[PDB]
Amino acid sequence: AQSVPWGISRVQAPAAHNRGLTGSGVRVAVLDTGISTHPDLNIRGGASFVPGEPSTQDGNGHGTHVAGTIAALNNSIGVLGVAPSAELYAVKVLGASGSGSYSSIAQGLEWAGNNGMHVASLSLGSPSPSATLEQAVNSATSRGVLVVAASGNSGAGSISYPARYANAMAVGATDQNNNRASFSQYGAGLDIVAPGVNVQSTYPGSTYASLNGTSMATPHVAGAAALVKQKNPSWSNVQIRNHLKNTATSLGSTNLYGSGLVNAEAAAR
Ligand SMILES: [Ca+2]
Ligand SMILES: [Ca+2]
Repeated sequence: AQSVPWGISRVQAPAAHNRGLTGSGVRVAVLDTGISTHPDLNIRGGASFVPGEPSTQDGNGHGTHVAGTIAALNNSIGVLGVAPSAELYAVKVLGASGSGSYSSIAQGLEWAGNNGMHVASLSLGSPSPSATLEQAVNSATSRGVLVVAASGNSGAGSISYPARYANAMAVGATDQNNNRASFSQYGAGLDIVAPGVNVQSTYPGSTYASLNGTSMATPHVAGAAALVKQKNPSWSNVQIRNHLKNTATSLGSTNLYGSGLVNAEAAAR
């Protein structure tokens, strides 16, 4: 039996599924610790930018979990992604420890723009800016990539980098009560929020796990962007971004939630 994690229903993905919008033909790069082979995922390819870890398999668990929120297959097992037919690419920029350099991240962004990705999902935020990171976010954007980045988990009233850059769509996290998760960074530049607490998804070892963080919120938005792209193949990254913000569910404070809660079914109708 397939279960639908609460965040998946919270964003109204199933209603878009019923209308035929599944992410078909949309290319999504997961910039994270890698993605492990799993019965509920279909990995199309990828690259590793982590010295010493040449494989795109996941040695941490984070990248596999993020991937599942985006595109766990719609079938009789496991979970269900926002965009179950999306074309998933594993872009390993974080080593098994869960950390990486500004230069491996930057190389992963360049990779996405150079290989025609439509969406790039970045889970890690840094407290300090990086001219290298900023260049990479701009380059991917000009090559038509929608860069979706986590706001960060410090609980502070300002957002991490690269989420803070103008060309990155910054995503915070809500809890099951639609309130701001305690750790979710907010403030200037926050574009939207999605579920980030108690998120069940795919995990190495052909299993499932629940994790918390802004990196769990991010894939919900990347997945929603893939449904919009499928519905509107001629739209640009900027059109998609603006349409997601415009169809988001207002939660109140723009400081805490930006445009509000992503709504996959309102964005894709
Ligand atoms: Ca499944
Ligand atoms: Ca931003």
